[PDB]
Amino acid sequence: AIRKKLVIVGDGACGKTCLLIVFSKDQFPEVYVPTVFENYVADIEVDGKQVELALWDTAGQEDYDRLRPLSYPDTDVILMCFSIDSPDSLENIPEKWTPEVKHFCPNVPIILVGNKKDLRNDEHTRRELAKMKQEPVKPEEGRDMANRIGAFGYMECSAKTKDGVREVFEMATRAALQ
Amino acid sequence: SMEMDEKDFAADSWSLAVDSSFLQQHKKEVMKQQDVIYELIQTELHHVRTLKIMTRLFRTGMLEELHLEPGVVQGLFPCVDELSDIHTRFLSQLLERRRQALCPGSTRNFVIHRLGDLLISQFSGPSAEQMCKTYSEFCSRHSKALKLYKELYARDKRFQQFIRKVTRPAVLKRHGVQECILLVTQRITKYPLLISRILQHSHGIEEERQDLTTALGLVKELLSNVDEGIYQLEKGARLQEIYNR
Ligand SMILES: COCc1cc(C(N)=O)no1
Ligand SMILES: COCc1cc(C(N)=O)no1
Ligand SMILES: COCc1cc(C(N)=O)no1
Repeated sequence: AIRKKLVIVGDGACGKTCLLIVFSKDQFPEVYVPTVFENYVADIEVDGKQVELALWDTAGQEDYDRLRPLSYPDTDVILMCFSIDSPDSLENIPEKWTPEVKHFCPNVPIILVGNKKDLRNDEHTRRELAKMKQEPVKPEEGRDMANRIGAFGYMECSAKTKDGVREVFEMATRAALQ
Repeated sequence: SMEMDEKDFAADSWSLAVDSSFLQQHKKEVMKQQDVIYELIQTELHHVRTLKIMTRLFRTGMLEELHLEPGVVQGLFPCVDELSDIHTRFLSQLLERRRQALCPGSTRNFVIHRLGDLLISQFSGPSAEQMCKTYSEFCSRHSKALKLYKELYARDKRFQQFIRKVTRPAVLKRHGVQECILLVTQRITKYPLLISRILQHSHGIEEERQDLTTALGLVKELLSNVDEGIYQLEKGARLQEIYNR
C-alpha cells in the first residue's frame, strides 16, 4: 500500500469535521458527535489499488494565517468544502481558499465538495435563507464554481445520512494516485 | 499512556463512561456539558501520548541505536521536552479535577462543575508565556523538521530500518514522525473549539459561564501571539533571503 495525504479546507460552518468523523467511523455517531478530529489513516482499495490515506482537518486554523499553512506540506489531494445550506460559504471559495491552496499545494488536485446536501429540501433551511434573499446552493452553482476554480471535479454528500461520503473519499484516493 | 487513564477514557463519551444508573440522575444539559469536558481531557491524554512517542520512542531510540551527526535529533524533534512538561502538567491538573469529583465507592462516576478556573490558570501568567514561547519556536521549526526527516529516510539505511521497525505496530498507524509533528502543531488550535462548546452548555452557574468566557479570550490571545511570532526556518537559508522577507 502506498501512502497518500488528504487535507480538507473550507469555512468554519462547512461541515468538514463532521465529514471526516463520519467517514473514519463509517457511521453518524448516535450518542456523541465529536467537537474535533485529530487524524486518521484509512485503508482504502480503489480500482484494484491499495492506499493508506492519511486524513487531516484545518478546523480551528481559519483565523491564523501563519499556523494554517503548516497543514499543507506534501498534500496529495485537497477536499475543498462548502455547505449547501450556506451560499456565503460558496462565495469564499474562489478568492480566499482557492489562491491559498494553489500557492502552498501547486499541481495538487482539488475536489470541490458540497456538504449537507440533505438540507437542500429542508423546510426550516429554506425559510431561514429566504429572509436574507437567499436559497440553498443549486447543483449547477456548485458545478460552475468547481469548473471556474480549476477543480479536478465536483461532488456532493451528506455526513448526516452518509450518502455520497464513501464516493468522495474513493474519488479523492484516485485523484491522489494520478 | 498508563492503563488506569486509558481505561477511564476508553468510552466514546462521558455518557458511555459513567454507570447508566448515575447518568439517569442528571439533566440533559449537564450530560451535554460533561460529554465536551470529557472530550477535552481525552484529547489532552492523547496529545501527551503523542509527545511521549516523540520523546521516548523516536528521539531516545535514535540516540541509543543510531550514529547521527550531532544536532540532527534536536532538528527532528524541536522543543519536545518543553512541550511534554507543559502538557503533562496540564493533563495532571485535569485528571486531578476529575479524580476529586468521583463519588465515594466509584472510579468512574463524576461531574466536573468548575473547569473555567483551571483553564484561566493554564492560559494566563508564566504558564501562558511558556506556551507562547515554546509553540512560537516549535511551529517556526516545523517545516525544517519535516525536510530533515525526509532527507534522512531517503539516504540513511539504518535510519530507514529504525523507522520501519518502531512504526510497524498497528497502535503506531497514525503516529509516524511527520504525523506527530502536525498533530502537535494542530493541538493549540483545537482548544477554542472545545472551550466554546463547553461554554455553550455552562450557563447554569453564572460564575462558570464568566470563567469559561475569560478562558476562551485568553486562549485566543495566546493563539494570535503564536501566529504573529512564526517565521519558518529553512536549512541553508541565506541572510539576504531572510532580510528581504
Ligand atoms: C450506544 O453505544 C454505541 C455507540 C456509541 C456511539 C457514538 N460514538 O456516539 N454511537 O453508538
Ligand atoms: C467508510 O468508508 C467506506 C470505505 C470504502 C473503502 C474502500 N473502498 O476500501 N474503505 O472505506
Ligand atoms: C512540501 O509541500 C509544499 C509546501 C510547503 C508548505 C509550507 N507551509 O511552507 N506547504 O506546502
